[PDB]
Amino acid sequence: ANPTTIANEVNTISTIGFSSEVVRLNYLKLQYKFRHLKQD
Amino acid sequence: LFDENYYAKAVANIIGEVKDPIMYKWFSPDQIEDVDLQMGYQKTVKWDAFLNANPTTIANEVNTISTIGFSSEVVRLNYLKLQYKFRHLKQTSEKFYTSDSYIGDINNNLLPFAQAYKLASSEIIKLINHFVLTGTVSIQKDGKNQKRLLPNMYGLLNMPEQIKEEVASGDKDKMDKIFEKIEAGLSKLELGDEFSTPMMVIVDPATSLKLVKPYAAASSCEKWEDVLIQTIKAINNREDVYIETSNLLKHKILIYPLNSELIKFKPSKYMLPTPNEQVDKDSTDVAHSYIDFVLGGLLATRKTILQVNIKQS
Amino acid sequence: LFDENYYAKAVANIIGEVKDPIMYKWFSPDQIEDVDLQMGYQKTVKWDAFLNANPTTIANEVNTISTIGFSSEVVRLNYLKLQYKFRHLKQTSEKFYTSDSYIGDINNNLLPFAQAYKLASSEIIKLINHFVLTGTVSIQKDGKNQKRLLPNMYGLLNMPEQIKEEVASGDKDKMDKIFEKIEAGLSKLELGDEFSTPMMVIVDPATSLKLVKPYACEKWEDVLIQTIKAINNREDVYIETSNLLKHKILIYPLNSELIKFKPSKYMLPTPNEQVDKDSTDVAHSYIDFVLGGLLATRKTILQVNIKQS
Amino acid sequence: YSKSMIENKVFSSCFKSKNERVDAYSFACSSYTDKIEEYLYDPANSFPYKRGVKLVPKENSIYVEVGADTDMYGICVDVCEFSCTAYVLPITNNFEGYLVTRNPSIKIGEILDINNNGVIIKAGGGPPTAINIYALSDSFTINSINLIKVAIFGNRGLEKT
Amino acid sequence: ASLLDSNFVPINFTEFVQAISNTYKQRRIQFYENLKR
Repeated sequence: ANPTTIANEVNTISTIGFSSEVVRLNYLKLQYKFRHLKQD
Repeated sequence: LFDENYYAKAVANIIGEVKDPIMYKWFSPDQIEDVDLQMGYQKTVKWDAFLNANPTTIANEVNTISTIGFSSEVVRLNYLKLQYKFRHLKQTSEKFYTSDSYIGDINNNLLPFAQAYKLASSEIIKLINHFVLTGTVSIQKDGKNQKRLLPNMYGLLNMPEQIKEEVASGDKDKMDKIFEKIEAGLSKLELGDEFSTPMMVIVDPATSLKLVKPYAAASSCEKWEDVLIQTIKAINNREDVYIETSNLLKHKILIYPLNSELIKFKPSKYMLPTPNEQVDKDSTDVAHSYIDFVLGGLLATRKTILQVNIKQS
Repeated sequence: LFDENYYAKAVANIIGEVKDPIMYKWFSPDQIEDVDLQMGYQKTVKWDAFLNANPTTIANEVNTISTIGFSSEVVRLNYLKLQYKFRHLKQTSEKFYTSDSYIGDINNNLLPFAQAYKLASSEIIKLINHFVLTGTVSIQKDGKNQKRLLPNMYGLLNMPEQIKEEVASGDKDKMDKIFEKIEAGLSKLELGDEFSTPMMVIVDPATSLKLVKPYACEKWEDVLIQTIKAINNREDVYIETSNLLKHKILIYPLNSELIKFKPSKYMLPTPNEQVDKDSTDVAHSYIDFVLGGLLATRKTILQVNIKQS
Repeated sequence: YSKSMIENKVFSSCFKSKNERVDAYSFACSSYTDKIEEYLYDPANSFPYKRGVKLVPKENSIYVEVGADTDMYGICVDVCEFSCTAYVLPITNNFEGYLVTRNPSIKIGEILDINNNGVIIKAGGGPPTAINIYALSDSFTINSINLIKVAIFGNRGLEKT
Repeated sequence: ASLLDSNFVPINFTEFVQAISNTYKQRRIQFYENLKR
């Protein structure tokens, strides 16, 4: 909210909020199969 | 005090990690002078002198001599105090929320007092910079729901009795028309006897991007920025010209001299965020803290600020 | 303590600027004895002795001797605790309100803690003096909206089992009738063997104005003083005027054996340790005081009320 | 008008009946844990000091304007004219103090209602009262403005007549 | 009387606030000293 002007008596004051974000990175495993000649 | 006030100790320890405000780049070092006040008004008196008649030649015996008269003017400035509140974790309760990589309650958005204070101070300094630049206080991108301020509290963009130019909507992309308006405003500028001073121009990112195009058939080895610098040097007695880009501005160009004799900033010594002694406590692990900051204190001579607004609608 | 409690330091520094209560002029130095009690009741036991028969002559051998008996009387006195709250500026904020030759907000009627405490203490002392003189607690000129008080909490004007005289509304301007009622009350007064003692009379401004009128080259005040000297073994007679009284005349001796004030040693205003604080520059403070403790023997106070309607 | 209201040539002349001042402390009996809020008020429409106020959300800020009991948000107990800021005790909190009235002859114990101007009047005017207001003292005139000590405790269940 | 000096020890909250203000002023002065347009 907008700031509170401190004059005379007041106890209801605008607040500052906080938040937390969680960043996740995914790693995936993949495989290929190929044919060849045994040790055309 | 530090043996009894953990919050004060933490504020002293972490105060150095808060970056300096960006408004310091818009003024010369001599232009800023702190004042001792929190809320109220302060008066400044300027004295001037004038000659009443032609000089009197001193020869033989003379009793009547030409005189020099005097005059004064008074300027009143207003300062306002504002406060924010923020919740955080109790000092003795941090160990129960410590983690392997961080400290705090993610699920409930609870932070240590030091980090919460640092973030709140950063936000407050951003707001203070916005207020100093624009003359208004708001938390919305639309610019509405503005907080009502006291009279004699103005910014660089809303200072009365300055030169204002408006580039039409149809000419929003015509750099030639923008420069025509800028030249008209510069001609309308009245610096008096303090013209030999460096000048400062602040532009929006779009205007800054437009200023780097080749000068216009397009011309080589010269840019619109160079043309503007030459135009400003034509009036500032070939003094330095500085150009800045601010994301706070929007389709606005602000030109003003960096001379303390014309424009001065006398902010309160408590303008920057300052913690409050009162801390709310209870039987739980959540505490509350307060931050104070003071706004106001910009003085400028009339007809010394040029504000060019490019219309979109 | 003073290194931590600025409010206590200021109270200690400015406690000497509060004027003494005016109720001290209505009592002798020996009549006042402080007690240690904040709120509650205290029982005072008075012992007396008497002779059972004529004394026995000691001659030759004798074993039967006259005896001296003893008696006791218990009197219960109630003491009440009352509080007031006042707002004041904060110590860390006084520097921003220290103006030229004065401190505080004229517009907001905010004062430094020391001055605020001094003024509040003066007002509370005035209220205590009014309660001591009259026996009632009120803040209105009409004397209404009175705070209900506990039993065994009496002042000089409302003490029971004393001589009460009433002057009729038709005789409100007849000083001869008023003095006749005063003489009747003085005759009904009973001092016993403690008659040789100074006397104190308290009158309203109207009665004071009427007293200086010529007696009907002698004054009504002089005649009253002579009459009181006739009964008090010609001791001192003191006359006082109080604006807290209205058409009332109080006459009583200044002997500690008949009337005694045993006030609490916390009766006068005392600061409270609790101070309300917040994020603003305004703080609240509390002042405590104690009421009650007047004791008088039966039929030793003359109270004359002049009815107006 | 204003609250402070001026240089004097001479000073103005017991402890009783010294509270009859327009700028007196509004709360006859105060209490910590009383909630006080700050709002803006119109500096040219109506002076809200010691009057019942309502919330008017404007296009630039939320203001407080003098209002009736039907749409009352609270009681304005103090004003800072330098910042044109009104301090409001919400109707959810109790109040016992002096408020502005327009009837110079009101007795003690009478039922009262707040009118459209945020002014205490007798509840017999006809509008159905929705708030519990009682006169704790007779109305007194300061020479001219009429004030009265009142106790306000919450809303009334069923509107009276 | 600034928070930069580790030898400085505040006694009360007023001194702490004065130290904060002095630190802010010193930081601004240092920024202007180190600034090169």
